[PDB]
Amino acid sequence: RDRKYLARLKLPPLSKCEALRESLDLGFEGMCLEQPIGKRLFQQFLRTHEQHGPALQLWKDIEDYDTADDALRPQKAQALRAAYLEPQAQLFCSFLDAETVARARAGGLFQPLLRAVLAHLGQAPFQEFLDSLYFLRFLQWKWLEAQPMGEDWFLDFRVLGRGGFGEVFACQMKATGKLYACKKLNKKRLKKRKGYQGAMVEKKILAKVHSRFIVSLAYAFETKTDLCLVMTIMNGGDIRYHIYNVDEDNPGFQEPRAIFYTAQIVSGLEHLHQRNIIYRDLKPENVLLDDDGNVRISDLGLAVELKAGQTKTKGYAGTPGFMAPELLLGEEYDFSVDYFALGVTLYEMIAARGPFRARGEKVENKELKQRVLEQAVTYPDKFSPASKDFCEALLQKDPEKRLGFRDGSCDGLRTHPLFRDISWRQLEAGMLTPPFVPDSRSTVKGVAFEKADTEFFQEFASGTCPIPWQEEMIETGVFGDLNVWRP
Amino acid sequence: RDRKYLARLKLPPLSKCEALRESLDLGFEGMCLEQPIGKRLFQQFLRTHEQHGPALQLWKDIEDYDTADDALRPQKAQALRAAPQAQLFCSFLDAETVARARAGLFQPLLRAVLAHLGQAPFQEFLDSLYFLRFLQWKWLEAQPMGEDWFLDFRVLGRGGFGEVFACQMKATGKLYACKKLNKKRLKKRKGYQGAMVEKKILAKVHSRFIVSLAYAFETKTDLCLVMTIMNDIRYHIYQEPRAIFYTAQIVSGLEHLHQRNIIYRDLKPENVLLDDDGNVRISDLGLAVELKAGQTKTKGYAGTPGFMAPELLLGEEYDFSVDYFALGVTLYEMIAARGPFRARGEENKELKQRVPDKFSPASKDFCEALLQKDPEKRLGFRDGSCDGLRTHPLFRDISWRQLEAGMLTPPFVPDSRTKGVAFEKADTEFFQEFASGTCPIPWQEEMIETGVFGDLNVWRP
Ligand SMILES: Nc1ncnc2c1ncn2[C@@H]1O[C@H](COP(=O)(O)OP(=O)(O)O)[C@@H](O)[C@H]1O
Ligand SMILES: Nc1ncnc2c1ncn2[C@@H]1O[C@H](COP(=O)(O)OP(=O)(O)O)[C@@H](O)[C@H]1O
Ligand SMILES: [Br-]
Ligand SMILES: [Br-]
Ligand SMILES: [Br-]
Ligand SMILES: [Br-]
Ligand SMILES: [Br-]
Ligand SMILES: [Mg+2]
Ligand SMILES: [Mg+2]
Ligand SMILES: [Mg+2]
Ligand SMILES: [Mg+2]
Repeated sequence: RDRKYLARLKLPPLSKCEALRESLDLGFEGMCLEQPIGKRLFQQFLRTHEQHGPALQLWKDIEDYDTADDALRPQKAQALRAAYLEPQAQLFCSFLDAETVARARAGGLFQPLLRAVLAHLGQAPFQEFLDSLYFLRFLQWKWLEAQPMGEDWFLDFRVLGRGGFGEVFACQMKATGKLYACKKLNKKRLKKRKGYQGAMVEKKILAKVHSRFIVSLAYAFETKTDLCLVMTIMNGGDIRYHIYNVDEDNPGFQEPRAIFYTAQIVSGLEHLHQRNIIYRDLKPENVLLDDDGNVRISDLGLAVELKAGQTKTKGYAGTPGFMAPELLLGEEYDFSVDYFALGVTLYEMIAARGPFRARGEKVENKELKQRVLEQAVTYPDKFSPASKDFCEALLQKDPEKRLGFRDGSCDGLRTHPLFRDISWRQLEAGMLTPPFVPDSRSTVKGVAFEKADTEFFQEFASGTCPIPWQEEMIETGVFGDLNVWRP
Repeated sequence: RDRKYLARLKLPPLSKCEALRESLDLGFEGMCLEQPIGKRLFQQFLRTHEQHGPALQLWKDIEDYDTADDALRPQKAQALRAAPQAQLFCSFLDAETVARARAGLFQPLLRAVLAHLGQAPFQEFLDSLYFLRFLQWKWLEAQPMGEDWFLDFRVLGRGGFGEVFACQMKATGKLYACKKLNKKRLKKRKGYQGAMVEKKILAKVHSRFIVSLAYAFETKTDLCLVMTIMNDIRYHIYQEPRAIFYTAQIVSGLEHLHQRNIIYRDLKPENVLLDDDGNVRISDLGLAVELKAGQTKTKGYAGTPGFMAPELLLGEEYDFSVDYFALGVTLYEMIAARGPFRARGEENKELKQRVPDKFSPASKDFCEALLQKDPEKRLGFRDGSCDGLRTHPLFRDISWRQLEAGMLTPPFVPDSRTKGVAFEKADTEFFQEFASGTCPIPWQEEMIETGVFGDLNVWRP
């Protein structure tokens, strides 16, 4: 917490909030439920006013119930049925409508109630909250957020890795002291290699999606030399390395780890596939690992957001030996190309070598294509009968008979027997402990800048992003330090 | 704290404060310095912002210094002088005034601390959540709190037009005196002009030696006044340090009245009440008179027999000097258990003509000063103060500073185990203009006192 940069984070007077009150889109779903500080302040309100008292505590205890470890769950539910649902009880929710109330005296979830309760809280109490000091403080924070936080605010302190157009650094947000990854894209070297359309898609995606299994874009700015991206740091390296450079002699992961890492990659893929995006570049080496032992997918630079009401899209692009046959041919394909790759990853994780390819036989794109479009998958004796069946499903060629995304979900994939020792609820939660925690050991000249480029660079350098900023603020405990009334 | 009436005390939404923002007069001197919750919220702001950090603590430690017991005082001052290039050094202080502190009273430093705080930091504060909360409170205050909110629980005494009750503010549970004036019995006895002057005065002045008007409303039968309860010097007669102490307060109360151009006119033991702590406050202002804007002296015959000064008894241009004369009669009657001019158990024209070894040489000389006839050679109010009275030798074992404060031990704590009338618009119109309602400062006190301000001024439990 560097004193000078920390002292910059200071709430503004109320007159500097006019503009936001209008300019801000924020209504309920976004403000009080989606945004960390908004949820915080909205609940601080609900807390301090007695009428909402029960609705808040019912709202909280449902959340706690959903992230409750299996062996507690049914106990907590009993206690919750008592505190908030029992007729003529102390914190009895009266606003709940008979039908919905008596429904929650049956069950293995409390999902109607969260809808029923937030439907309420968003209606009137939200309006009471809008006409309150808390709301005004909420703006105060939305302002502080909107202030400029560029390359000044980030101390680059280590090299996490080399990328295409520049080094990915590890860095600390000078003010709050939170460690981020800083992916730096050289301005000239982008232009020269005609990579705008990529670099941008990545910025647009990472900042658009928020999920624990994708890297999260926190900040995005330019320098006079590079376009930087600040994103959830991933010290743990990447799945490729952690096959071939952990126990070099005894290669690859054991089945529970391979499954667990797939589990997250699947959940991350789903999130992308629910928002009509094709990852297109799935492979171990772009599936990063955090300090805690969990994974997140990365390098969206060759992703593609399918268009508003678009079933499938064309385009040739990807990694050799990970590209699905229907793509390799060059036809109308959809999400099913990613799941194909997923299987190659789950194969290579366990086997320490690609499915179709041997180790040390690097070859032609037309040769490997034939090896994809026409070859049967051989599975060694390291596999279990569950894993073999899973991979086969993902590694088929025909996308109308390949396991993947169906009817808004992957639940058809999740039921597959391979996922026995898995609590999907907790996986999406964060509770589930990972099995393995890590511990690891100029240019040419020609392209000068024009007006037409810089307008992109600024449209790239969006700035600080709402939710991940608000997290950092609460995370680092600067929100506490600042959201104070009577010391 | 009656749950139903306590639950009425609830801060309003910010939309119900627009009106007050304009309708309220409140600027700095009044808001942040004079009003309890305003002072509170203004300080909470100063506290939560780092830049003002020192100025708030200097501002607090000066206050604490002024109310500091003699034997600590100079120690605290040294510590305060400590707290150039220092940790919480006030930089905004101007070199000249900065020196003063060393070259010794920190009265003019406070006057330059507040000069600052009221300038810019106040403007920062007006553009803050704390100011908005301040209005929230000013609104709750302005809501109607009539005869509903007061449980009458005992009779403190009988008055002219009705019984003075002891009562509790149902919501916060604070004990008040409830002086009830019967509407018909006022009118019939032509007492409006009086009853009103009293309401106007008690609510106008705020001092620890005068009763304080908290609320004032009407019922369908009476005009009520809620005021600082006082569970009287007359009864408590029928020693010199006590007589002096009681006078000391009565003088300080009289000064406050005399600095605001008012003559009490009805000074006598029996209307100088005593609180549970053992301190006194003057009372029954009904025959007072606020001298007019740029008015030296006023006429009028009114007062209590054997307490009225000669220059008044004649009927001439008189001023505050009539009160001080009475003061002396009170100090005489206190020590002697009998009036000065009059014996025990013995006409207005006779007493007018008329207008021991228990005394000390200091008391005798004080009384004689107050009990002289000629008001141009009588001890009293001079050039904006009574300091000429305060220096008189009778006030030896007296720390005036602490007397005004509240610190000084009272030399005696009491015992805690002791038809034919019709109304018109012209009347009702008065009764409403009498029934003003709840009063800013004393209300805001009650709220902090009873700790409902804490319970309500909450942010994150
Ligand atoms: N958020 C991150 N945390 C830790 N390391 C990262 C992060 N992002 C990238 N890296 C490292 O830097 C390398 C290059 O990043 P990448 O985005 O894959 O470059 P490119 O977009 O040119 O493919 C990766 O192989 C990885 O090891
Ligand atoms: N605040 C109080 N607390 C307790 N008793 C009081 C209080 N105020 C007045 N009393 C008692 O009630 C009596 C009537 O009030 P007072 O002002 O004397 O009536 P009037 O206005 O007719 O002179 C007083 O003499 C005193 O004994
Ligand atoms: Br509020
Ligand atoms: Br580190
Ligand atoms: Br392969
Ligand atoms: Br504020
Ligand atoms: Br607080
Ligand atoms: Mg890469
Ligand atoms: Mg890339
Ligand atoms: Mg009386
Ligand atoms: Mg009277």
